[PDB]
Amino acid sequence: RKPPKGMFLSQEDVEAVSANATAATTVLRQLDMELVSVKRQIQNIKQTNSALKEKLDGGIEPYRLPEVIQKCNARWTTEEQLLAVQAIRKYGRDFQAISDVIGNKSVVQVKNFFVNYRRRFNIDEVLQEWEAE
Amino acid sequence: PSGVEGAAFQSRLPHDRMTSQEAACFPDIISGPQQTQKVFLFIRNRTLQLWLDNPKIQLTFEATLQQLEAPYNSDTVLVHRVHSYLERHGLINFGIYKRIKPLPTKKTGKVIIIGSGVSGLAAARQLQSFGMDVTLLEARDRVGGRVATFRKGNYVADLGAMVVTGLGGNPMAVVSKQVNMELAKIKQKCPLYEANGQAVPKEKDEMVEQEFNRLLEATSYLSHQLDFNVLNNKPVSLGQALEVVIQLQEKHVKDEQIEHWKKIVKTQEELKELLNKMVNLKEKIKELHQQYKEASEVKPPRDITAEFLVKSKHRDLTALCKEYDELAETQGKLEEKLQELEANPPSDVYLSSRDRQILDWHFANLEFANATPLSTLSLKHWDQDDDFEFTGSHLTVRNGYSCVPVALAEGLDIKLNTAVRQVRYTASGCEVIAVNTRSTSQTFIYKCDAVLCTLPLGVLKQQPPAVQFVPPLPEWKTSAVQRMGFGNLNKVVLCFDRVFWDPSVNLFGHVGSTTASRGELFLFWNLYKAPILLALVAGEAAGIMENISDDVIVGRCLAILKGIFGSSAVPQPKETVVSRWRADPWARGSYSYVAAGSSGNDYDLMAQPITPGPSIPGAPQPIPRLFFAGEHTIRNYPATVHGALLSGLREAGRIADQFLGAMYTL
Ligand SMILES: CNC(=O)c1cccc([C@@H]2C[C@@H](O)N3c4cc(C)c(C)cc4N(C[C@H](O)[C@H](O)[C@H](O)COP(=O)(O)OP(=O)(O)OC[C@H]4O[C@@H](n5cnc6c(N)ncnc65)[C@H](O)[C@@H]4O)C4=NC(=O)NC(=O)[C@@]423)c1
Repeated sequence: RKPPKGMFLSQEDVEAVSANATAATTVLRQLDMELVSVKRQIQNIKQTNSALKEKLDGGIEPYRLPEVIQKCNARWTTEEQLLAVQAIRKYGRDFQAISDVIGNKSVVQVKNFFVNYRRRFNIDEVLQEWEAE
Repeated sequence: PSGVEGAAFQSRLPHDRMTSQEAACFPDIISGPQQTQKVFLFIRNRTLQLWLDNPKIQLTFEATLQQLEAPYNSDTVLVHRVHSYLERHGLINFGIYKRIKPLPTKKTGKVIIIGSGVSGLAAARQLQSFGMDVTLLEARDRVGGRVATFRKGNYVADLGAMVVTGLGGNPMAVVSKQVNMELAKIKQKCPLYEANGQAVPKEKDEMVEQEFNRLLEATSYLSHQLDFNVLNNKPVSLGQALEVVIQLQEKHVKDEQIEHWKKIVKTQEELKELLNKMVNLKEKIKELHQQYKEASEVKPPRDITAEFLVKSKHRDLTALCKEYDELAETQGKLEEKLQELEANPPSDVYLSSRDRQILDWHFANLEFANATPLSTLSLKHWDQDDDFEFTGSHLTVRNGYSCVPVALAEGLDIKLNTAVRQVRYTASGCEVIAVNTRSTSQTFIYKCDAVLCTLPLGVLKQQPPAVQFVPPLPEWKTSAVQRMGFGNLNKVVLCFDRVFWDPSVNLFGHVGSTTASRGELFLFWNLYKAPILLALVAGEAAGIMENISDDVIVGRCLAILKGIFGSSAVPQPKETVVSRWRADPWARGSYSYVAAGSSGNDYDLMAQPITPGPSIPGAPQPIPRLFFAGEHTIRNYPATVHGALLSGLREAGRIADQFLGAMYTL
């Protein structure tokens, strides 16, 4: 009902190998070629990504900045208020980025800010200006 | 098996149902009540037992019925019918037995037997014990046919048959109790040896062997599951099928390699796309760093847009610094995967050049068994007789297998050096025309009621005919003759003055440097008491080594043996015999094989007797006159001695039924 284990025989397979007198060496010799071209295609890309690893010598260690470990406050000094309105203009509703800029406010009171100070800082208009970007 | 049941088995009979042949002789019993069939079967098996348990004395019907018990011995005609059926068809009282009843003073009918091979001899002994007058015509100066045995001094070696294939159901078991035969078991340990001269490593032998066995099953799969039995309007041979299996394994290796490296590219490129992401991101991080740095250069106090711009670039830069770190994990997660894949690659080849040379040895062994190159064996049928294999070890005959025919010939009218040239068969009888092989001018004419041809198939195949049939054989017969296969297989007997090989191995192998010569001196046998090695020439090598002189052949044997045992342990041989069975005009081969395009049915065609036409037109349909036997005529046990013998036993019965009547069918 099934071939011995470790033996591969397919109805499909046998006709292609038997169809002419040389169909065996022909079928076999495409695959030696298909193997050698993939092999040379490997050593190609193996050398292109060699180059790109050298363009990345040292990673980005010099360009890194130290962590700003800053306890989260709750009151809104005018300074952190004006930083806010500018981030809204640069970041839309990504309130994580905006919470990162201002530093000492968590993502919820950024949401809260959007509503309490919504009238006075005229946030609606700012967001429309950001949309045009 | 044991009991009356073991007797049925040891006579190739099922204990629990009746054969077609008993159905023919006992149609009353078969079609009758299930209980009566059972009584018959016990009577058969019990009588078979009584014979087998002692085959050096005739088993008389009276002796039979006395060891029987009620209710089995209540019916004497059933017992007398069964015993006579068994006697007539050579299941009991065959071979060399002492006759309780001396044979009738005067004989009935006259049979000429062409050939005193084992099949001829077995028929002649049966017919003569049935009360017929029997003469055998033998072209050679000796009996035995293809059972040839070399004898010089105490050197003894078989040039023909030498192996008894296991006593479980084998009539040669009976013959062995009858004629003393020093039967020695064959140890199946066969150490192989490369052309370099050194042994094959034990891991390698077992790989290649098992691949050989797996390759065979695969052809079977091709044959019975994929109906790949005709290709280009021609029947597929075994060898064709093996190539196609080998090529598909070779193909599937290449398919695995391609699929492997095709994963390597599909990740090297997923890496490439990752590194181009990390160049173009590091160059953004260069640029934001400069920008953040300049913005940090504007000294405080700063208006709020300038403070936003520091704090903004700082967020933006740590953001890109995180994408570059996440990517550097993904870079790390692809780098080891490439290392893992590269270090677990699939198999480089299917079989190395050394591998395929050891596999070619196993193919030579198989070409040996079937006495022909595998490109001639029918893929569908080459193994049609494996179901009737006997149980037990194979054996050899230390004292020479000629002792069997020589013994059968005791008491028989045999005309040696008598070659048949024409066989004439007509409605009233037959006349066989033979010459003397020494001087061919002397001509003899033998007249008889029936001829039993046991001419080897290679002789019947000969064009132009060695033997002429008058009238010619019908097309259905001559076509079976053309379709069948007659193979070829030779031996080199090497006679030394001292043992220089391992005495504990019966047989050892030589691996050929090429496929074409895979059969050339590929195997050696230590079967005898005296220092004799015996070397086989199988496959396509058999027919070609026959145009090579003895000395050149014995040279190549010594060469191969030097490489095994060192150039100084091999003496020059004292005696050397080289067989050439395809050259032998009374053989013209070694034995039959199921050719591609043929089938087991041809073996039954070969066995059908010939009935001549009527002498006077409108006269009644005559008797059959020309009968056939020998190894090429027994479907289930072709190409062996036990099969030859069985075919003689069966023609004797068929001929006796025809010419003495068969009173046991009422
Ligand atoms: C598929 N095969 C397996 O499964 C199998 C299985 C197990 C073992 C074997 C082996 C193989 C080998 O290792 N051995 C063997 C070796 C050789 C070299 C040879 C040559 C044979 C064997 N036989 C076969 C065995 O030999 C034979 O098949 C029988 O012997 C045949 O006998 P028969 O049919 O009577 O024909 P003859 O040819 O004998 O008789 C005819 C008479 O006609 C005379 N004659 C001709 N022309 C004329 C004329 N014009 N006028 C008058 N007479 C004429 C002629 O002179 C002769 O006298 C083997 N079988 C074994 O069992 N054991 C072995 O050991 C094995 C294989």
